[PDB]
Amino acid sequence: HFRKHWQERVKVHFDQAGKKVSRRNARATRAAKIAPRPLDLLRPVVRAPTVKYNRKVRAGRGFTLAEVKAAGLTAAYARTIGIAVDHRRQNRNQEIFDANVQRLKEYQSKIIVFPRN
Amino acid sequence: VKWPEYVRVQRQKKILSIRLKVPPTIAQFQYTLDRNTAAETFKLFNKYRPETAAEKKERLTKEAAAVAEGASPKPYAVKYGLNHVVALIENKKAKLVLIANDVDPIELVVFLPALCKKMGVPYAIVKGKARLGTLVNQKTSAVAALTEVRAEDEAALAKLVSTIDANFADKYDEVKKHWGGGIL
Amino acid sequence: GAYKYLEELQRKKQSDVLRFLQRVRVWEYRQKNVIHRAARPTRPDKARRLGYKAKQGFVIYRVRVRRGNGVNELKYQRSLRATAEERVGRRAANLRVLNSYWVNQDSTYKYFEVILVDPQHKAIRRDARYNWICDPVHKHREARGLTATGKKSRGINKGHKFNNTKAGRRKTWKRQNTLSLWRYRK
Amino acid sequence: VEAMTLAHQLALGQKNKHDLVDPDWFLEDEKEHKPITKEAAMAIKEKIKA
Amino acid sequence: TSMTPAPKISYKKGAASNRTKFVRSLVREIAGLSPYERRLIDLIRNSGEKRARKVAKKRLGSFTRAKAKVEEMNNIIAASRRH
Amino acid sequence: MPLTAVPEPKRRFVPSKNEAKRVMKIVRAIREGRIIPPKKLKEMKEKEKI
Amino acid sequence: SVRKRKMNRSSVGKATRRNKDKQRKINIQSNPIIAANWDYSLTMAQNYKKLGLRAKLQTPAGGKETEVVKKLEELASRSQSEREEEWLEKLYKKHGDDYKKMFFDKKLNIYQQSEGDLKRRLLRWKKRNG
RNA sequence: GUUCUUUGUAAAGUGCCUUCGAAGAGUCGAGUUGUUUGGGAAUGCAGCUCUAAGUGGGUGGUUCCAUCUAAAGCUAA
RNA sequence: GUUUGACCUCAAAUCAGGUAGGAGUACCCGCUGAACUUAAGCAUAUCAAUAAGCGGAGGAAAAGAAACCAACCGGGAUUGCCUUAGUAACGGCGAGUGAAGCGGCAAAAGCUCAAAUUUGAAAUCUGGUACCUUCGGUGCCCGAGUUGUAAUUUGGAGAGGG
Repeated sequence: HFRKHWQERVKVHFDQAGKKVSRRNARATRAAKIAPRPLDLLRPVVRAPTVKYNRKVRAGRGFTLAEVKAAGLTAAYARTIGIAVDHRRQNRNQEIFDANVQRLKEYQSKIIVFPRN
Repeated sequence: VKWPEYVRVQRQKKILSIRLKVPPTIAQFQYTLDRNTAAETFKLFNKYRPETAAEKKERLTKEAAAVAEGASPKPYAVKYGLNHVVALIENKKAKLVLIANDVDPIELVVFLPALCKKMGVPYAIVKGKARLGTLVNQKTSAVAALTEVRAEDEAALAKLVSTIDANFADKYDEVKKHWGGGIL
Repeated sequence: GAYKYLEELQRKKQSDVLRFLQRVRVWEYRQKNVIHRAARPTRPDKARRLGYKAKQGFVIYRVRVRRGNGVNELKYQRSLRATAEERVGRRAANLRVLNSYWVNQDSTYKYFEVILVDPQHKAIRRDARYNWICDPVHKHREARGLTATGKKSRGINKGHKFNNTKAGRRKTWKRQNTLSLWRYRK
Repeated sequence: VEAMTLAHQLALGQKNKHDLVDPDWFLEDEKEHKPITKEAAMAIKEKIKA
Repeated sequence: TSMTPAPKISYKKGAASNRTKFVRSLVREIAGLSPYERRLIDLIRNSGEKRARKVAKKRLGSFTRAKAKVEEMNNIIAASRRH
Repeated sequence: MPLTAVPEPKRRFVPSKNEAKRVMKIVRAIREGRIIPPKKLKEMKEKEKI
Repeated sequence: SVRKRKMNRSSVGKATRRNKDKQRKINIQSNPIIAANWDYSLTMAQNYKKLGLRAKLQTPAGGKETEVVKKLEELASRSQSEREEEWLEKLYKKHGDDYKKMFFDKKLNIYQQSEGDLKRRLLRWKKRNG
C-alpha cells in the first residue's frame, strides 16, 4: 500500500513522553482547581452489548432518571454533586438497576457537602 | 419621458392586480364595510383606545407617589395583536373582529375571515391597516377586536354587531362567486 | 398562534392561491435588481422558526440565482442556495449570514430569502441568546458552508451513511492516509 | 423543439393521449419565462432543411 | 428481567390534537386543490378511484401515499357534495 | 365548542403583577431620590423659569 | 525564518519569558484547609491519599482521618415587607382565624390567594409580631 | 476574611391531589444525469420532472419486530 | 375636502457612530481541479476526491449532544490513540483500493428557540441629552416593535391551580 505520496505525511510519535507529561500537568491543574471534588464523575456500572463482550461489565456515561429517582435524589440536583445523569439510557435489567441504586446510595453516604454559602 | 423605476413598478402592479384573475379566497377583501357603518365602528372603538406609553407611565408614577406617602376595576381596551387575536378567536371569546384589506403579506390573513366564519364570531373588513393602527397608538396592526365592552356600551356593541351582520356577512355571503379581477 | 395556519398554508404550494402569489412575486422580484433588500419577510413563520426576531439588528435580503447547469453537462456541484448565500454575504460582508429559506422559484431563476444579523449593533451584542454570533470564529459562516444548506451539502450527519464525511471528507482522508509510527514499533 | 419530441414520443406506444393529460410587457415575460431525446433533435434538425 | 423503565418520545404518538386537525381542515378548505388533485377529483367524479390511484402513484413516490391521498380526496368530496 | 380547553390562569382575574412590580420599582427609585415626584416637577414650573 | 532572522538581527530585542518551572509547581487554590495540608513534594494522587480524599472514583489504570474531620467540621461552621406586614395586620384584625371568610373578602383579598397561603403568611406574621 | 444593602404580598426546589396536552415543507421521498465512497444494501451530494402524513415519519432486522424524531441554532478537553 | 392627514414603497446628506476589502497562510472550512507515473496494450481503474488556483477563519479549526450504533443480560455528545484490519467490501477479484459497531485509554457540559394569551396593563430594546461610585448605571425624549419585543418551556416533557 505505497501507491500514494505517504512519504509526505509520516507521523512519528516522538512526543509521547511530552504529551504524557502535559496530560499529568493538566490533571494537576484540574485538581488544584477541583481540589475538593474528584477529577472524574461517578460513572455507573453497565453491561456491554455485542454478545461477544456481553460477559464483560464496564462503566457507562451516567445513571438513568429512574436510577436517580430510586437513589433518593433528583437528576438536576445529582449533577451538582458530580453524579453523571443520562436522559436517554433506558433501564432493562433489574440486577443492573439494583447495583446502580446501591452504588448511588453508597456514593451519597461517602460524599460530604459543604455549606452553599 | 421617463419616471422613477419604483413608481413604474408600483403603477404596473396595480394594473396587474386589476387585470389578473384572483381565486375566491383572494378578493374577499376590498368588499369592505360601508363608509357609515365603518365610521360608527371606529367611533365606538375610539372610546376603548388602550393606554399609551405616556399615559401608562403617568398612572404608574401617580400610584408610586400615592404609595410613597401612604382597587380599580378590570381595565377595558381593544385587543389588536394578530397572534393574540388569533388565540382569542377559536376560543369563542371575541365579539367583534376587524380585518385590514391592505396587509402586505396577503397569505398572513387569508384564513382569518374564514376562521371567524367557521367559529361563528362576527367579523368585518375595513379599508386600510393605517386606520386600525392609528386608534391603537401603533403604526399598523392589520386587525382589531373587542373582548370586554363596558355595560354602558353593551347595547351599542350588540346593535353594531347586528347591523354589521346584514351589512357585510349577508351582502357579501356570495363573495365566493366567480373569480374576481375579470376586468378588461 | 397563527403561525401554525401560515405553516400549513405554505405546505400547499401547488394551491391556486399560492400559485397566484408566486406568479405575482416572481414578476415583482424580476422587475427589481438581482440582489435587493426586503423590508419584512414574506414568510414570517419560516423566518421565526429559523431564529428571526423583530428587533433592530436583523436584516432580510432577497437574491436571484440562475437555474440549470455535453459541454454544459459539467455538474459544478456548487449549490444554488450556497451560491446565493455567498453572494449576499459578500455584498453584506459587514453582516453575518444565519440561514436562508425558499420563497419562490422561476423556470430560469430561483429566489431565496436570507436572514442577516449585524454583530456591531449593541442590541445583538447585549443579547445573551444572540451575542454568540459576534464571535470572530463565526465570520462568514456561508463562506465555509457552516449554514444549514452548507452542512447538508457537506453531508455532515450521524450514521454510517456519512462515514466518508462524518467529520469532513478531507480530514478523514488525511487521517486515514497517514503512516503512524511510535517510538517503540508495534 | 420540445413539441417534436412529444410528437415522436406519442408516435410509439410509450405514451398516448391519456398520459398527456395525466399587459404586453407582462405577456412578454410570461412567454419567455422537460427531458429531450437525441433522435427527436436530429429529426427536427433534418426537417428544418429547406 | 423486563423492567419497562419509562416512556420516550416515541410514546408521544397520541391523538391527532384536534386543534391541529381543525387547522389542517381549514387550510385544506381555503387552500383548495393542487393541479394534480384537480385532475384526481375530476376523474373520481366519473372514473372513481381507478384512475385517481394511478395518477397519485405516478405523481407520488409510493402507493402508500397514493392511497392516503385518494382517501383524503374521497373524504373531501363526500363533505363537499352534500355539505 | 372551543378547539381547546386551556384552563384560565389567575392572572386574568387578579391585578397585573408586572404593574405592581413597576409601581414598587418606581417607589424605591423615588425613595432613593433619583426620581422627582410629579408634584415637585410641576412646582418647579412655577418656582423656577422666572 | 524571514521574520525570525530579522528579529534576531534587529536591536528591538526579544520578549523573553521563562515559565517552564512554574508550569509544574502549581499551587492549590481551591481550598484553604487542603492548602494548609497539601504537600507539593508529593504527587496529586499521593497528596489525595495522604489527605484521605478519593482522587479517582473509577478504577485507575495500572496498579497503584484528621483532615477528613476538619472537612466534616465545616458543616457545623427574611421578614415580610412593611406593606405586606400591614396587609396581614388588616387581615388578622378584620377576619382573624376565619380563613374561609378571608378568602371571599373581595375588598381586602384583591389577590385571590388560597386559604393555605393566607394561613401560612398569618402564622409567620404571628411568629414575627404579637 | 471584614462591611453597606436588601423586599417585593418577588423568583425558584421535591412529593401528593385537581384540570389540560403546541415539535421545524419545495422538506422526506421517487426517476433521470454527473461526480464520489469499500459501501454489491445502490454511500453522499448536486441540476432537473412530481410532490408526501401525524395513533405519522426515518434507519435496521426473524408474520412482524428493534431504535430515534431530521428538514432551526450554541457549546469548553 | 378643487382639502389636510394617515400609512406602504423608493430616494439623497461630507447627517452620528460602527462594519468590509488587504496581509500572513504549517494546521482548519468550502469551491474548483489535471497530468507524468501504475495495470492485460486500454476507455472503468491507479496517480487523486492529490498538485496548483479561488474564497473564509483561530490558536487551534470542524463536528458535537442521535430521525445514532446494534439484534444482545443491548451501548447513550463529538473528537483523538492500539486493536478491530490488511477482515468485511470494492476493483476485466488486474495491478491495487479499503473502511465502520464492539473492545482498551485521554477527555467528559450540557443546552437555546419555533409551535398554547403578559392580554388584569410591549411589562422588551437601540439611539440623543444631564449627572455618576464610566468595560457601565439612573431620570428625561424621539424611535425599533403588535406582520410580536418581555417571563416560562423543548418530551429528560410541559402548562393552569390546591
